[PDB]
Amino acid sequence: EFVEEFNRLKTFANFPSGSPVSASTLARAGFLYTGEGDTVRCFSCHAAVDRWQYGDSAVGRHRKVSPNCRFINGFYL
Amino acid sequence: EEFVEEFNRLKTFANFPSGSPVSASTLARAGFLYTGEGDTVRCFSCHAAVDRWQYGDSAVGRHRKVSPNCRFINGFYL
Ligand SMILES: O=C(Nc1cccc(C(=O)Nc2ccc(S(=O)(=O)O)c3cc(S(=O)(=O)O)cc(S(=O)(=O)O)c23)c1)Nc1cccc(C(=O)Nc2ccc(S(=O)(=O)O)c3cc(S(=O)(=O)O)cc(S(=O)(=O)O)c23)c1
Ligand SMILES: [Zn+2]
Ligand SMILES: [Zn+2]
Repeated sequence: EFVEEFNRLKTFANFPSGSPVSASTLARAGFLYTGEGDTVRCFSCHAAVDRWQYGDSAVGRHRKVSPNCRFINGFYL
Repeated sequence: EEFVEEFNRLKTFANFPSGSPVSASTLARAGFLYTGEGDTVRCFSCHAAVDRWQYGDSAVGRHRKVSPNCRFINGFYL
């Protein structure tokens, strides 16, 4: 369902174009856009991450908050 | 586990940045433990990791945003 990158990238309507991390990178890192600020939420682990700066790795920050996430550990590949 | 008591979460805040916009007691009261890196904290219940704290932040408000279904935040611990 949200296993498809493309469907996750559909949730990034109205995501801020100002953000230093693109919607594309985020969706590839397993995230959906919450529709509030730059807060994104993983479709698998349901954990969220916010406050993106220049140079963040979306995958890195995702591993940091949920090192045991199925997405991040390659369950869906 | 043992981190249900606020005082036990407060004990994990050794070496927390003195300059933090949000104090250790505010964070421990919001359910958080200090991971020992930067200003990164982690809820004992829902495992949400939060960092980059700024003036204006509510520790509980940010907690709820990242994990609206967190057991701790919804009073599951009496
Ligand atoms: O836990 C969560 N998430 C979580 C938790 C609580 C609430 C919410 C929440 O708010 N949910 C929702 C919000 C919004 C929406 S939405 O707005 O609707 O879109 C939701 C929609 C739906 S729906 O399905 O689409 O309807 C469903 C949910 S929901 O999640 O179902 O409710 C939603 C989310 N994820 C997770 C998953 C997998 C692995 C890990 C992981 O890595 N854990 C760990 C990390 C680090 C450490 S560390 O301390 O060692 O570093 C860990 C230590 C230990 S320890 O050694 O045992 O102490 C144990 C773990 S453990 O967890 O691995 O056991 C650790 C974490
Ligand atoms: Zn995840
Ligand atoms: Zn929590």
